[PDB]
Parts: sequence; C-alpha cells; structure tokens
Amino acid sequence: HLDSQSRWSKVKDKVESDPRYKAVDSSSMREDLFKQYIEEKELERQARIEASLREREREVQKA
Amino acid sequence: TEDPDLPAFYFDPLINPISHRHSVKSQEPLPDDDEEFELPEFVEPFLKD
Repeated sequence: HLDSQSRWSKVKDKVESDPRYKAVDSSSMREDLFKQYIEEKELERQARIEASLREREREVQKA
Repeated sequence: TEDPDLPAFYFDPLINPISHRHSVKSQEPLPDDDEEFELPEFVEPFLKD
C-alpha cells in the first residue's frame, strides 16, 4: 500500500526479494519507476474524448 | 473541427453561450385527485435504437 508518502527505502526493504523486481537490472531505474508509480478501456475512450474537449477548450479560450 | 475525437455534436467554445432561465407557463394548478396522461405500452421515440 504505497502512495506519495511512501518512500523507496521501504520498497527496497519489502519488495527486493520478489523475482519481478529482479527483472529490473538497474536500481536507479527501479527507483524512477517507483517514483513514477507514486506520482477499464471504454471509460479510457471517454477520457480521450474529454482530452480532445479540453484541448479544444484551451485553444479556443486563448484565441 | 480538426479532431475526429470530438463528438459530431457538441457545444463548441467558439459558439457563444446562451443566457439564463425564463419560463412563462401559467397552467391551471390542478386539484390533484386524478390520474394523468400515459403513453401506450409500445410507444417510444422514433429512433431510440
């Protein structure tokens, strides 16, 4: 149960033994992935429609 | 529209917004001991599908 408050030190102390973490051959890459993760499709389609709506809105609002 | 992701019908930001509410419908206040209008069972908008 990791969130923005969670640190990579506890992830290293509780997820290191997992073979999935062993697939990442770089510790810096693992830390960057943890930071990215700390900060099902049709609704995603509606999300892209919303994205188009907001980009059109910002463009027209600036003009 | 230069974006197919936009719906074919949508309130464009270029179109100016429409103003606030006004409704003059002064129907008779019904003394409500009655059953009102009801459509038939197989009645639906023309192109619901």
